Amino acid sequence: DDVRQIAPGQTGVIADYNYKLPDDFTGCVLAWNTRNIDATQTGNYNYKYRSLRHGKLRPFERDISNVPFSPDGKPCTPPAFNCYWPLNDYGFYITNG
Amino acid sequence: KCLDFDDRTPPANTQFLSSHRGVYYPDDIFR
Amino acid sequence: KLQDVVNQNAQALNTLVKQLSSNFGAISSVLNDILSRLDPPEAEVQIDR
Amino acid sequence: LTPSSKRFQPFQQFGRDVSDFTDSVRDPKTSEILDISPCSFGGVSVITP
Amino acid sequence: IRGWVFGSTMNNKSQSVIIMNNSTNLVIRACNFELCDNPFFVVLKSNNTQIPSYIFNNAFNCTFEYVSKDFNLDLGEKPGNFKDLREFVFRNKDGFLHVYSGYQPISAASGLPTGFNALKPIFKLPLGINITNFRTLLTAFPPRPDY
Amino acid sequence: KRISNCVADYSVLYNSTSFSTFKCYGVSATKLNDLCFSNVYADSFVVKG
Amino acid sequence: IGYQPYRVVVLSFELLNAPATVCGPKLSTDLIKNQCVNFNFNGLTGTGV
Ligand SMILES: *[C@@H]1O[C@H](CO)[C@@H](O[C@@H]2O[C@H](CO)[C@@H](O[C@@H]3O[C@H](CO)[C@@H](O)[C@H](O)[C@@H]3O)[C@H](O)[C@H]2NC(C)=O)[C@H](O)[C@H]1NC(C)=O
Ligand SMILES: *[C@@H]1O[C@H](CO)[C@@H](O[C@@H]2O[C@H](CO)[C@@H](O)[C@H](O)[C@H]2NC(C)=O)[C@H](O)[C@H]1NC(C)=O
Ligand SMILES: *[C@@H]1O[C@H](CO)[C@@H](O[C@@H]2O[C@H](CO)[C@@H](O)[C@H](O)[C@H]2NC(C)=O)[C@H](O)[C@H]1NC(C)=O
Ligand SMILES: *[C@@H]1O[C@H](CO)[C@@H](O[C@@H]2O[C@H](CO)[C@@H](O)[C@H](O)[C@H]2NC(C)=O)[C@H](O)[C@H]1NC(C)=O
Ligand SMILES: *[C@@H]1O[C@H](CO)[C@@H](O)[C@H](O)[C@H]1NC(C)=O
Ligand SMILES: *[C@@H]1O[C@H](CO)[C@@H](O)[C@H](O)[C@H]1NC(C)=O
Ligand SMILES: *[C@@H]1O[C@H](CO)[C@@H](O)[C@H](O)[C@H]1NC(C)=O
Ligand SMILES: *[C@@H]1O[C@H](CO)[C@@H](O)[C@H](O)[C@H]1NC(C)=O
Repeated sequence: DDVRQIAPGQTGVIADYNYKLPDDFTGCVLAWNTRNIDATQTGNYNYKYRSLRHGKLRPFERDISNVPFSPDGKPCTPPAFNCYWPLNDYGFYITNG
Repeated sequence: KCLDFDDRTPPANTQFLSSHRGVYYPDDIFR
Repeated sequence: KLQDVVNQNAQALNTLVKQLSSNFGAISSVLNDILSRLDPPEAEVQIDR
Repeated sequence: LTPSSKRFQPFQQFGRDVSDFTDSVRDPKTSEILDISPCSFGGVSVITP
Repeated sequence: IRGWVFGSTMNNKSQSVIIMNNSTNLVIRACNFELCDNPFFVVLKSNNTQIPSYIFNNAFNCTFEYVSKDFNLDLGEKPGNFKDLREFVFRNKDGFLHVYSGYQPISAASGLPTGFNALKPIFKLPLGINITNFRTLLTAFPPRPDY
Repeated sequence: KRISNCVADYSVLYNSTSFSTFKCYGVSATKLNDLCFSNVYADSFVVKG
Repeated sequence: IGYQPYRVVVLSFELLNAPATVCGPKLSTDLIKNQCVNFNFNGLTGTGV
């Protein structure tokens, strides 16, 4: 469901916080299904994505940090209230749609 | 490692004029 | 004859102002409306018109 | 295509005139600058009774 | 002047790129750096030789690496007025760091000499890092140890 | 259904729902955060794929 | 997947023409007068006094 977000001018969790294309992008985008390789019966959680970020990432900009996220913006610890881990794991199963 | 310098003067941020400097080639086309 | 000359000059400038409300194949003649609503790629098509 | 006296820097491959027409190119195999010119340069008129 | 360090937080909480030029070759390293608060090179003034110095403590999770060809650099202290002017333009756009360079012989004693110089593009580094801050890297000439 | 007097922050839709189809007409998706909307209605139904 | 159920929501609205009660997440500022400013009014952006 996130493949459609790999395109210039898109919005979403991937386009905002993970990967963005320029409005004047020149190139090609290729995607193919890998359910046989990247999915398992017990579930594959090795792939992640950033779900929380204060500002949208710029075109072709990358953010590989892992800092606890607070909507207020102050530093916090994960056990504290309103403090989360920005990275969420994809749950890839064989039986997934 | 990570050595520190003691008894340092503040920079005071002196100001100057750019003059005509800072021009760079805008593209790869020969003109 | 002198009045006709001054009338034509004023009429030409007033026609110029009224033609700013003109769409030319665009969604709107208001430049701010287009820019507040579209990306630079999509607004480029309307602004060029 | 004619030999050119233009000197290209290593980061330049094409050249353009004031009309933005590509008039110079560095040959890939042999790094020589060549001049591109239009094939039409004729002023032609026809006289008929 | 040996190079620069460009990064958003200037610690190991984010990626930073170092374009330092050591005595032997130019090194561009975009990595997760535990940057020292006071990074420098050290060349002994009497000896005119470069000895190892630390710019960062540790490096990890790191993406981009480039090493230039070997060349010889003169570390000796020099007398007189300023002899060289090296101009650079750094631009960060679309995940690329554009570096434009130019060189000029000058004889000014102080200030920035007036003039015109066109900088040619030398680098287009595909780093894709957020750059909001930078720090220059200067070499030190310590005459006595501990000073 | 009519929607009024609210803040359209769709970032809360992240991590809760996943849309296979999302297409906007007359507006830009990246422009959705900077706009105020008038007479907004939501139509709900179910179709097949 | 062709014969699986899909829930569809269609949002309809108007932009920059009528009073708006639904707005995107933005922080308002103090009203500055008699100066050239970049203004945003219910999603309508521009420059003026
Ligand atoms: C300036 O920085 C460059 C790049 O970091 C330094 O060059 C690198 O120096 C290291 C240590 O000498 C080299 O590692 C060695 O590689 C050889 C095999 O080539 C191996 O047998 C040694 O055990 C060691 O791993 C590294 O290859 C070399 N990189 C290149 C290609 O230049 C350079 O020494 C620095 N100069 C100074 C300290 O001013
Ligand atoms: C580059 O990093 C800076 C600093 O982390 C980012 O600035 C933050 O931006 C967000 C969203 O506007 C604010 O909520 C924070 O308060 C800002 N922090 C500081 C200290 O300035 C900046 O957005 C980043 N740029 C990109 C696009 O990656
Ligand atoms: C690329 O290949 C071409 C064809 O082999 C080279 O052109 C020839 O080069 C040889 C040796 O210099 C000459 O004797 C021939 O007369 C050349 N022929 C042509 C087509 O002019 C060309 O020099 C090669 N370029 C590079 C990058 O090595
Ligand atoms: C990231 O940087 C921090 C701050 O420099 C490092 O924390 C220091 O770690 C060293 C070695 O264990 C200690 O001597 C310091 O006292 C620590 N300082 C603080 C403020 O905690 C941290 O170890 C670095 N992490 C990595 C992986 O490089
Ligand atoms: C001077 O430099 C050489 C080569 O690096 C070194 O062997 C020598 O010990 C140095 N002498 C001093 C003054 O430290
Ligand atoms: C590098 O990134 C990964 C994934 O975010 C993290 O698990 C790892 O701890 C990071 N590097 C180190 C050694 O801190
Ligand atoms: C989604 O985000 C909410 C916070 O808005 C959190 O409580 C929840 O654990 C997250 N994950 C889900 C719903 O799978
Ligand atoms: C809807 O509510 C259920 C029950 O609380 C929850 O499990 C599910 O994740 C929610 N989905 C959305 C779209 O928030």
